[PDB]
Parts: sequence; C-alpha cells; structure tokens
Amino acid sequence: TTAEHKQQDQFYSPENQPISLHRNNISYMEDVGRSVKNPTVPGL
Amino acid sequence: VYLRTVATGRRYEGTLFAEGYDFDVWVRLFSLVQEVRHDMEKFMADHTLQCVEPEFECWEALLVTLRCALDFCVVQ
Amino acid sequence: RMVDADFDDQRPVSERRLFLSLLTMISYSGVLYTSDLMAQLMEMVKYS
Amino acid sequence: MREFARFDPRKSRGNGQKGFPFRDAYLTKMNEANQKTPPPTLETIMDRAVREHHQHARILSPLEVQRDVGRLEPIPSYAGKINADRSVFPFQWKTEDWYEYEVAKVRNRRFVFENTE
Amino acid sequence: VSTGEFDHPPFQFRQRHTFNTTPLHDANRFGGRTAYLREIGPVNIKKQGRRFKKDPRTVQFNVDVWCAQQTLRKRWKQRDWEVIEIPFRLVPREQQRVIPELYTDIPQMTDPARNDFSNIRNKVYDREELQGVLFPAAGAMLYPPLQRVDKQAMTLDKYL
Amino acid sequence: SLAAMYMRPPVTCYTDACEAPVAMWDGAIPLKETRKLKNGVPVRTVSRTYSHPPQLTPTQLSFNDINSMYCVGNDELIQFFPEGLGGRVFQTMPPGHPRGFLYRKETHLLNLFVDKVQHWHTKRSVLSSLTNGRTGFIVDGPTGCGKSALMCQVVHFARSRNIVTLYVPDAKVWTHGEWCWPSTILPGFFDAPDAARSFLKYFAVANRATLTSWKLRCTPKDLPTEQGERQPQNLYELCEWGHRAVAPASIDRQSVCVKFLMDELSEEKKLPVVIVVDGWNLFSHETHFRYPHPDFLRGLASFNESSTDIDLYPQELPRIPASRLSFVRGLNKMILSGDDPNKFFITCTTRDFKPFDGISGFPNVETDRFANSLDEYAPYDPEKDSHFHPIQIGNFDEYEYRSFLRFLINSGELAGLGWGPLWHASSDFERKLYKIGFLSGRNPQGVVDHYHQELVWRYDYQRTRQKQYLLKRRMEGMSRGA
Amino acid sequence: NTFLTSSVATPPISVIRTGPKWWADPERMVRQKLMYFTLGVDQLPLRRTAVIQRDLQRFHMCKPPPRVGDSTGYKRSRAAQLNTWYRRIQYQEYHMQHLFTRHVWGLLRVYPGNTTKIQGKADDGYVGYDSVPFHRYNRAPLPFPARELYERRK
Amino acid sequence: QLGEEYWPSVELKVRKPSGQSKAHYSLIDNERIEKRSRELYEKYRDAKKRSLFVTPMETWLEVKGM
Amino acid sequence: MQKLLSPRTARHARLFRLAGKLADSGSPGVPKSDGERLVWVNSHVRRDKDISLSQEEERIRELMMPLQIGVRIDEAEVDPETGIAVGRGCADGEKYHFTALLRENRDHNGIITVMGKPLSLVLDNKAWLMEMVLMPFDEANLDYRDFDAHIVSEGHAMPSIANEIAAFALRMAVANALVKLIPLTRIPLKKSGLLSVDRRRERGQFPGYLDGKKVKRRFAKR
Amino acid sequence: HRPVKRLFCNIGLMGPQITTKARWKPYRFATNPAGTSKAERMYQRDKTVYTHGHND
Amino acid sequence: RRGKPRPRAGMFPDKYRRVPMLLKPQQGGQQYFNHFLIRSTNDRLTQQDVDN
Amino acid sequence: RLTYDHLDQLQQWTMRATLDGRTEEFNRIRDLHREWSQHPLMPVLGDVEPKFPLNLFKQNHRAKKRFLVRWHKANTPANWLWMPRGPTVVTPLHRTNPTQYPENWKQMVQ
RNA sequence: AAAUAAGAAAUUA
Ligand SMILES: Nc1nc2c(ncn2[C@@H]2O[C@H](COP(=O)(O)OP(=O)(O)OP(=O)(O)O)[C@@H](O)[C@H]2O)c(=O)[nH]1
Ligand SMILES: [Mg+2]
Repeated sequence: TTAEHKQQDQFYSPENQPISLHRNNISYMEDVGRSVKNPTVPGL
Repeated sequence: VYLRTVATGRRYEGTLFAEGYDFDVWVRLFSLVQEVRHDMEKFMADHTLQCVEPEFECWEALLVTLRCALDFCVVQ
Repeated sequence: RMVDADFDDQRPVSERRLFLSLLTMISYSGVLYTSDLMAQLMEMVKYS
Repeated sequence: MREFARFDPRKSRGNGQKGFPFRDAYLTKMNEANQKTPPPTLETIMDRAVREHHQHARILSPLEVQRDVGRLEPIPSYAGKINADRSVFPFQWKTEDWYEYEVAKVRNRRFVFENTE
Repeated sequence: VSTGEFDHPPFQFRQRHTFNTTPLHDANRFGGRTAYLREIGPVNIKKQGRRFKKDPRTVQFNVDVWCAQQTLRKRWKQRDWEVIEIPFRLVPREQQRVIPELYTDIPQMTDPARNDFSNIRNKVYDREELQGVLFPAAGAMLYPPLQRVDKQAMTLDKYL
Repeated sequence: SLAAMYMRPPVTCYTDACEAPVAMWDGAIPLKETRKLKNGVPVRTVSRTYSHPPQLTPTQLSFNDINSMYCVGNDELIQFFPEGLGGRVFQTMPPGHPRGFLYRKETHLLNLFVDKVQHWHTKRSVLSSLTNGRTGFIVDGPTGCGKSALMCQVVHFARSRNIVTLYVPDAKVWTHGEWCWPSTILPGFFDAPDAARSFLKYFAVANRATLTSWKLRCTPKDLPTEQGERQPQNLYELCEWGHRAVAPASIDRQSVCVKFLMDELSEEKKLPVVIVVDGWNLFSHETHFRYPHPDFLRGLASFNESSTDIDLYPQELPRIPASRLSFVRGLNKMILSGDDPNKFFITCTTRDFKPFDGISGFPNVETDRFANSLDEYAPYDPEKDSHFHPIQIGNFDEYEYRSFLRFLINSGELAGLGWGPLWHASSDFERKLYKIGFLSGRNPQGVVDHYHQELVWRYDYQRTRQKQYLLKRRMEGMSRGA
Repeated sequence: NTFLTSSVATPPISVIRTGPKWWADPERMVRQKLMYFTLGVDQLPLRRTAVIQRDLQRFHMCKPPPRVGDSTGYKRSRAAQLNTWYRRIQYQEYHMQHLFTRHVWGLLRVYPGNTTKIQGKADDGYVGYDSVPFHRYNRAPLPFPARELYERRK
Repeated sequence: QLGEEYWPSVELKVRKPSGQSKAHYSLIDNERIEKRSRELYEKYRDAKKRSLFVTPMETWLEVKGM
Repeated sequence: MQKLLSPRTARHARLFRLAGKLADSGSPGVPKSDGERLVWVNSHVRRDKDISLSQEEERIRELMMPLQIGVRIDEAEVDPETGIAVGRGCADGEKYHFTALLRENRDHNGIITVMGKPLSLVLDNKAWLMEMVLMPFDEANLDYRDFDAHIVSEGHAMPSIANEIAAFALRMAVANALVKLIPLTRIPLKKSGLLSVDRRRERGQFPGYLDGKKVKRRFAKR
Repeated sequence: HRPVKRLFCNIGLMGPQITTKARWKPYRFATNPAGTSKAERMYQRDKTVYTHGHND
Repeated sequence: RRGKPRPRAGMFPDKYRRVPMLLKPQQGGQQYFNHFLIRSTNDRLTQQDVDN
Repeated sequence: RLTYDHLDQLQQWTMRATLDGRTEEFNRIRDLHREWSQHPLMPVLGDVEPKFPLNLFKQNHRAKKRFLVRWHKANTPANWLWMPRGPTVVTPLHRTNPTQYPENWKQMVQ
C-alpha cells in the first residue's frame, strides 16, 4: 500500500476501528445465574 | 577454580568441605594454592609496565579453597 | 545469542542439545576457527 | 533564555524589572539540591551497553529516530548533544526564594535610572 | 502548593449533614474556629441573628485572618535560629559585603565565585563555629566542637 | 482453562498457605501444563507461572540475593517484633498476605555488620573502622524510602542471631506523646510513662531468653513490692517488675525501672547490645512538651488577685529537650561516654512531617493524608545533629523497584487480595510497571500508594485495544472455517 | 470520628447517581479499598463498581446508540435488565461500605454520628449531644454526659 | 566615617545548638545527679511503704503550699 | 557451606565482562568496585528473567481472555541552542493557561516539574490526574524518561491546581510542546484528540441568579 | 470551659494536644451545672433572665 | 420554569455542544495500533503454513 | 465518613492483633465479607425498579422523593433476593472456614 | 430551581 496510507491511515479513528462511539455500552459482563422473578418487595 | 573444585566437591550450583580425602591431600592442596599465588605474583611483577590485575574469580577461588582447608582442620 | 537470551518455544530444547547442534553445524563447515568463537564456546561448557 | 545566558548581576543596577533575571532559570540556579545531577541509572547504562556492544545496534535518542515512513531527514544538530544538569533545566526551585523574587520584582517597577551615561 | 481550604463556602439554602455535604459552620471547618461564626438553631429571622455572621465579605475576612495565623505559626515553628547582631569585623567572609534589604534587590547569591549559589538571606550559621565570637568572655569553649564525617574514610557504605 | 486440573503444591510454610482458591486467582496468575517423565512420557501436571518469594532465615540471605524479595514467616514475625514494626511498614502485610521484604544492598551491608557484632570482641578493629569510630550509624533519606523498613530488617537480623536488642519502633511515642510526667528519682528529668511502660513490656518478652541469664550488678535489692511478689534477680525480672502493676503505681514504678535498666545496660561490657531506634532525629531535639508554667508550682488562694495569668491567657514556655527525658538520657549517656564499645546504635530518621509550602490553609478533615503526621517543619541534618555515622538511602533503582512491584501485584493476587476474576480489566504487568514508575518516581511509599490507586486509572487503553484485536482475529477465524 | 451530629439519610440510588462527583470519586473509592485491603479481604464489589463506573465516565459525552422501533420491545427490556443489574452490583457495594465502616469503627473505639447503629455495641442508634434532648427514634430521654460504648483505658 | 561604632551591625541567623551539643544536656552535672538519685531512691522506697503512688512532689520536686 | 560471589552462569560471566569493559572506558555512573559490579550483573540477569516471565504470562492470558489532506505535518520549532520546544494548554478560557517547556534528556532520567515543584506534589499524588499528563508520551509511542519538562502557570493562580480540569489543560500543553519537538508525532496525538481544545466556561457571574450563576429566584403565583 | 482549656495549655505537659487531638463538649452542654444527670437540663434553665445562656 | 412544566430534555441545546468531536469518545491507545497490525500480518503467514 | 486517620488507627490495630496472635476478629470480618460480597444475579427480563407515576403530582412536588425513599426503605438488604446469601450458597471464590486460612498452616502440613 | 466545566440518556406536533 501507498506510504501515504501507512503514514496517515494507520491510526484508530471513527473510520478505521473505533472504540465504541456510543453511550450506555456493556462495561462489565460475568457468567452468573438468573435471579428469582420479582425479588423486590413492593412497599410503603 | 580447579583447586576450588577439589576443595569444595561442588561447582557453581553437612558439607563445609569435600569428604573422604586423606590428610595429605589437604596438605598438598595448600601447597598448590601457595604455588598458584606465587606464579600469579611473578606474572604480575613481570609485565607491571602494562598493568595486569588478578581477576575476581581467581582471588575468590583461592579464598574459598583456604576456608575449606580451615574447616577441615577444625573438624579434625 | 544462545547464552543470554531465553528461548521461547512450545517444546523447549535442552541447553546441551542446542549447544551440541550448533557445535556440529560449525564443525561440518570446514571453517577455520577464530579464537573468540572457541573461547565463547568453552565458556558455554564451563558453566553447564 | 537568551537574556539569561548573557545575564550578569552587576549590570542590573539602575534598571527596574528589566534588571531582573529570567525567573525560572535564576531560581533553579539558586537552589542547592538541584546542583547535584543524578548519573544515568545502572539499568539504563547496562541496557544501552548491551545493545551497542553485544547486539551491534546503538540505542537512538528519540530525536535521531527516523519517523517518516516516506522520507529521510537530516538529524537536528541538538539531537544527542545538549546535556542534563538539574541546575540548568527543568526549572525546580525553593518556595521562599520564589516568594521573595516575585515581591521584589513588583516593588521595584519604578526604581529605574532613566538618564544614564 | 497547599491543599487546604482558604475560602469560606458561599451562603445558600441551608446545608445539612449528609453523605457528601456538611453544615456551613460545622465544627470540622477551619479547625473548629467556625464556633466564632455560628448562630445556633432554627434562627427566627425577624427577631434574631447577628448580622455579621451571615455577611460574605466580613466572614471571609475573618477566615483570612485565621489562615494568616496558620501560616505565620508554621513559619515560626520552622525556625531553628535567632538573629544575632554581630559587628562587621567578626563576621564570616561571605557577609563582609553589602546586603540589600528585603525586597529591595534581586534575591542574592551567597558566593557565585566559590560555587555556592543560595540565598544569603536564608543561610544559617552554626552556634559552634561562631563560639569564639559570641562568647569571648568564657575562656574554655562552652559548646564542644562539631565532629565531622570523613568522606574519604572507608565505611560501611563504601562496601568496606 | 486448566483450573480443575490444578492441584496444590503441599504446604511447608506460613507463606505457602497464603494461596487462595484457584477460582479467585486463575486468570490473574496463569497456569501452565508441564510435561516431565514418570512411568509414561507425560503425566500432565498443572503449575502456576508465579510463586510467593521464598521464606528465608537471615542466615540464609546471601550476597547473591540482593535486590530480590524474601518472606518472613508469621510466627517469626510474632517472635521478633512484639513492639510493633516501623512506622508504615505493616501496610503491606494484611492478615492473609505473605510478609515480604526487599533485600536491598544496604540490607546486606547491615546484615554483615550485625553478623560481625555477634562476636564483636574478635572483630573489634573491623567494626570500629566500619563506623569510623562513631557508635553505629544513622540512616537518612527522603520521606518514604526504605528507612523504617531497613530498621525492621536489622531487628530481624539481630534477634534471629540471639543478640540483646532494644527496639524503639517509633520514637514519636516518646517525644510527641500522650503526656509527660516529671521522673521520680532523677531530679530535673522527665518521663513518657506510656511509652516507657509499653517498652518495658515488649523488650522483656522479646529478649527473655538472654535477659533471664543476665544477673544484676547494680540495682537495689530492696525494691518496693506487694505481698506475694518476688524480688527480681534478672534483667528480665526487673523489666517485669516495671510494667506489671495496677495504675497509678505503674507510673512511679516505670520511672525507677527505666533508670535502673539503663544503668544496668551501661554496666555490661562483654555482651553485644544492639540498639535500634526509628526516628532518632526526634530524640536529638525538643519533645513537644513544654515546662509547666511556674504558677502551677506555687499554690494559690484566688485567681482574683494572685498576680497570675494562667487562667486568662495561654502562653508558650520553653520546650522540654528530649535529652532531658530519662530514657533518652540513658542512651545519650552510653553514646557520649567512651569506654563502652559494647554497644551498637543502628538508628534511623523520620521525615514523616506534615507538608508546608509557604501558605497553609486548613486541612480538610475528610481528605487528609497527613492527619497522623508530626508538626515539625524544622530541618534536620544527621551530620551535625547526631554522633552516629550517617548512611544515605535513595529511592529504588529499577532493579529493586521491579522486584518489589512484581511482588505487590502478583503475590497480592495469589493471596486473593487483588483483581482476581476481574484480571482482564487491569492492564498487563509491564504497562503497570512503567506507569507506576512515572507516577511514583520509584519512591517506595509512592509505589505502594500508587499500586493501590491503580484501581481508579481512567486513561489506560491497553486491554481495550487488545480485546478488540482478539475479537477481530476470532471472527476472521470463523470466516475461514466457514 | 469527628462528624457527630444527627444526619439526613439519602436512598442508595440517589447516592449512586452522583457518579464521578461523589460515589465514584477516585479519591473516595481509593480509601475504601484501603480499608478492605488492610482488613485482609478482597475488594471484589468495589472493583466491579470501579469497572462499571470507569467506563461510564469514559463514554459520558457520547449519544446513545440509534434505536430501531420494535413491537417486541426486547431491546428496551435488555437495556433495562442490564441497567438494573449494574444498579444492584452497586447497591451491594454501598452496603458493604456502610457495613465494614461501622464494624471497623466498633474496633477503633470510634463513636458514630448521631442515630447510627454499630452492631455489637449500639444496637438501637447511638446518640450523645444531640440538639434534641431525647433519643430521636426511641423517644427515650438522653443521659448527661454522652453515653459511652467502650471501657475506659486507651 | 566617624568610626566603627557607627558601622551598622550584621544580622546573622545563628542556629540553636546542634543535636550533637544538645546530647550533652543529659550529662550536665552527672556525678551530683547519680549520687543524689541514690538518696532519692531511698526516699522513694520508704515513701512507698505508706502510699500506693509516689509523686515526684514527695521526692525531689518542691511545691509551695501557702 | 557458603555461596560463591563470582558469576554463576555463562550469562552472568558475559555481562560481568561487559561491565568491566565499561568501567575501563570511564563512562559516567559505572561502578568502580567489583562487588558493586557483581550486584549489578546479578540484578540485571534477574530483571531479564522477570521480563521473560511477564511475556509468558501474557501469551497464556491471551487465550483465556473473555471476548484528501490527512493531518498537517509541520517542521520542528525548536530553540537551536537550548533544544527546547514550547506548547500551551487552556481550560475554562481564563482559569487555566499553561505553557510547557519540553526538552530532551539524554541521561534517560527525565522529570516533569510544574511551577518549580515536582509533578507528584503539584497534583497531590492523585493518579487519575497525573496519568493525563502521561498520555501524550504514550500516544506518541515515546518513553517519558527521555524528556524533561517544566510547566508554567500563566492563568489565574491558585494554591492547589489538583483537579481534573487543570489536568486537562496540562495534558494539552505537554502535547503541543511534544508536537513542536517531534513533528510527526502530531498525527497520533491529533487522532487521539489531545491537541483538540474544548471551549467551556463557568457561566459569568450575574446578580439576577441566587447563587450568582445558574439559579433563578423564587416564584409565586400572584 | 474557657479557663479550664487555658490552664491545660499552660500546664504544658500535654502540650500541643489540647486543641488538636483532644475533644471538648459543645458550648451549651459544657455550661451545665455540676451534677447534671439528664440532657433535658439545658432546657430547664430560667427564661425570665437575660444572661445569653450564661445563667443556670 | 414558573408555574409551567419543564421542557423535555431534547428541547435544550446539546449538553456537550462545546466539546469537539475528537474528544467524544477519545480514541486513545494509538500506540498499540501498529503493534497489532504487525501481529495480525504475522498471524496470516502462520495460517498459510498450516494449509500449504 | 471514613478518614485516613481511621485507616492509620486500623493499621495499628491490625498489627497489634497480628502480633498477639488474635485470629478471631479477622475471622468475624472474613465471615461478614464472605456473606455479603457474593456476586448478584442477573435479573430476569421484565424486572425493574418502579418509577413514580407521571400525571399524579406536578414535577416539582415532594411526592416524588417521598416515593423513592419509601421504596428503598421497604427493600432492606435483608430483603435483597438478587444477592445469594445463605448456608445453601456455594462460594467458589472464597475460603469456607477458619481451618483454611494461613494462620492454620501447621495443620495443612503433611 | 436546573440539562451552559461539567459528569443525568429513551413514551414529538
Ligand atoms: N519489603 C520492603 N518494603 C519496603 C522497603 N522499603 C520500603 N518498603 C515499603 O515502602 C514503605 C516505605 O515506608 P517507610 O519505609 O516507612 O518510609 P520511611 O523511609 O521510614 O520514611 P519516613 O518515616 O516517612 O521518614 C514501607 O512501609 C514498606 O512497606 C524495603 O526495603 N523492603
Ligand atoms: Mg519511617
């Protein structure tokens, strides 16, 4: 490829390989079981 | 180092000295150390114009040999 | 290079095996040995 | 920086704030703990040594590195040359002296002999 | 380069003791000085208060006096020395000059030619080197002379 | 993931027991399959890449070990340090954790020195030349380099070799104390009664072996005693007599007892004695106590007219110099008098003072790292201010620093105290090492501190871009399979 | 503990909603971690929290991903489920902090702020020197001087 | 120019005595103080037969009552 | 028993010889004594064995992981004598103006200093502030230790600048200096948005609002 | 409470601690008459008298 | 505001309107780009040896 | 408010406890931690915390907060069912009892 | 009372 491409285009950008461009992504994942349906007591 | 590996039965990697030697061995060993130190100093005194020094390995080897001699003497 | 670096393989070769292989390869070429090469080689041996 | 290189305290008399040496450089000099500049740490000197004697490739200072993939540029004349004295730079200084300096420089604005031979 | 608080918080809706918030004149601010500024209780505006205690400019002035005390105090705890007035003759070679008063000239280097650059102002002298000068009457030295370290001596740090 | 294949390498030490369940440290400290030869070409054995530093007796530490890390067993820790440890030293040693020490080159120096002290009478010339005639050393440096730790280590070396050792783990317990009594039988001197009592206690239990053999050459044989109690015949017995009493009696007893203890120490000329004081520089100037205003001494009728201000205004009276503390008096007496070449002071400095830069506000009480620091703000020069030979200590060089950080992180993770199952959130070792270097300046206390703070780094992008690349590679693999 | 006075309790969710400003302020989180580490106990919930929040902060100026309309509402419900997970991961932490802090204060002979429980020592809320002369929630009269939770020697 | 009496003085910052000097503060009057502390020990031994706690004010400290 | 001091492996031997040779050329900072040289060599070998360990732990970790003009390249603006380059940072349009003087350290001990004080002290040891000042050296793939920096505060002075906004301005100053010094380094920097300036300000004071800034006064229906 | 705190400063054998480590009761509590048992006492003092809480 | 309902969030100008697009989010980690490029390239060659 | 002051007092307590060989409070602390630090379970779809109904009060009204508080008041951590505490719970990340911690190490020896 | 150097994210006419 053109030396120009490898000088200017070889960095991470919203074009090339962006880190997530959006709010509210999945930060933390783990392998866990499901909780019971409606574990919260309705109250007061 | 040769002398050292006689005196300590081991290499770089209760024993304070090599075991099972006769007493005459240790006498001759001491003689040998004195001899090495001797020729060391001759060779040094000769070439002194162009400075010559006794590399660390050598010096420390002599010392550890003689220490082994010492501990032989005190166990005996 | 065989001395100081530590080799990363999926089946690591013994120091002695690698040493011998090199030695063999330098003996099969009819090369005249330089003093430095022999010196380095036998420092390999001394500490093995 | 140029003013400070040619600075002499005897010339400062009769000038106002123009007579004051460049703050940072002067205060750095006035500092004694700066005067002792550390040697290039053992790991560093070893690393460089190994690369240029054992491995046959010197370590290039970041300015001598060629960073254009498409060009080869002449290495700047200051590249490995300028040496490191904490007495010179980076500017590091005692707080007492800084206070005194700043205040002096304000109080002296009007002590200027204009008319001089 | 201090991290401490030098500004009194601005008056607002009443602050209460919360995560992340404390009362304005709470005992934990300004080392408990806020006592001086405090009108305790549900203050009845019409009938009661002490006006100066809610005033921004006045309050801030008080706080500033307190900060000044703190600094002064710490600058004096920082001294180990007295100023003695010694006649020109008997003083060390470095002070035999003229020494401009404070904030008058450029902060001044003690001895550039001998490689000492430091404020002459803040140079401190040992009571033991000035002994002959300060207590001539006494005959025998009152303080025994400083013992100094040979920096050429082979000691534990030289690896011998 | 070779987890369920993992067995545990059977326990010889306190240290080997410090390992948590595999599930906790698995990704954080990676497993590997090692194929050796027994009865079949392999039998797969799963080992961990990292293991806690060895647990080494002071006698086993050699020249070859400098800049490495070694561990101290928990019970050795109990044996050798009933006083405590140096100021912050224990912050690296929570209950589950292994107890590490970086063996520095100065550590090796003092280890050699102590090992000679053991039989000093033979080595007298060697020793005296090693300190250049002074009585021992004072170690000085910036805040938060190895000082208090180095002192800890010296206590370890000394007490493992069975030498009688005073250890004052923090000098501030004396000079900046709870309170200050005038000493009972020494006119014009003072005590720190709480410091003194706790000292008399731990000193006794640390040296009890040797101190029970010690016979008293000068102490009165008449000491006041309650019914059913015994006249001390040992130095140990004496120290016991000092601190075991109901208060207030403890208070006067401790005065008498400290005076006689030091009088006994100075009278022993053949048995090596190592005195380790952390923060000597606190003993060489004034304590923070001030002489009582003389009107407390004269008795009073009314405040109305006595010509007395004590109730009206506070005022400062001259500080009590530490040399007028009865304990410090004892020590100074041993330093300054010649004809005591029995005693070795290996001593330390503390720069733990509150920060002051030319303005001070008021410290926020929620966020204050310095609340337990001293108020000092006055300079200390070990050359002019002590009779000891000064030794200087710097920050870690990179060789020390690396070994230390590797320990803090990996042996932390092995003990279940670190990222654990979350290991993929923090960056790799090299990056952490480099960055923590930049932040800390390699100052040891700074390294400890920033190692903890690493939890909060915002701007580290490594695992992000790595994760991204691993993903891309997996999806190309899945497109090639298809 | 220096802050002794009666206080106002805020529901956990509003405390968490402060994000970087308080709940996740780096400074605060670090000395929580210090407390745990010193007690010789892993700080997992703190680390989960720090992870979630770290990332919250990183993307906090971006717009949310574009929503395509669905009769299912699977997207909306999955976003919600993830969100309440994170909320709960942090409730657990918030609980841990209050828990351990109260326990540690019990070991250090510390007196808590007014009307605060310390499990082994003060079961009903501890109070002394309140602006109001009775214990607020018991409605029982307070003794003078302030009640002591610990035996005298120090 | 009238003579030295009018040459203004120099103001030196003279340090307090050093750590090294201050060390001797604990040896000031050493003999007298040891010899005395033995007598004080007698006074203490005796006083401690009567009362549980012996104050310095029963031994070497003077406090004027009236 | 005893341990030997003399070099154990062939590796140690080789490095030990190197250190000797360096000592004979009298290069700065090299140990004159043989004991020091030994300590040095042992320590070095141990460091390299560590590096190999971290690389292995990485390879293993990698498997168990969970999941048109471009940019303006300029010439270098540097003082030919002092070898210094000068950038400026801003935040809040007024409050924070910084100027970084950046110069290359050939001894490899670099340091950053702000208004005459070490960076640690100035930012109050808070890591999440100081790493912002580290970032430009990262993005540019540089070793921060090859550079000396001094930052100068040209804005509103305050006793403590440790806070994230001030740090943003700092990071920017450093990055602009770095770009004047190593021109090509501009392209990574610009893409990671270091050189980019955000324009934000506290609202101007104004007596209409209660707090002086954002809060309108109480309203009642007539 | 005022002269007590001052006397403690002048006894000097505590020295810097009085303001820094030591805690004192708040103003209105410290003003209670000796013998005070219940907190209610603060509110049981006479309101017919203009002492500014300096009355029993 | 005054006795009237608050505007919906979308009726205010953008909260970050004054922050440049290169800042939201920051693309940091540029240092690693080249690295992974080489890596991937290298891997491709590895994956030929298996096949061929 | 947990303060650096408290952290130092904590360190000293922890140390003094280690040296007197008191293992008990460490064990209570370990227990507490083991109980309440377990990983909370991913909620089922359809499960969310209730918001306050619009068109009930005006947006500036107290009722809003009064609801939130009264909700969180009713869900006490003893009512949190999404975190798995109990004797029934298997805890892979943690050590089960006193006998598995390092100060017991002598019994772990063969 | 507030989406403005702060940190809030999904039920238009
Ligand atoms: N294992 C080990 N840890 C060390 C060593 N040096 C420092 N540390 C750690 O780093 C911290 C440095 O703190 P101190 O050693 O107490 O610092 P200091 O020199 O006494 O400084 P000041 O008391 O503040 O004058 C210690 O608490 C140790 O945890 C060391 O040589 N070996
Ligand atoms: Mg210390």
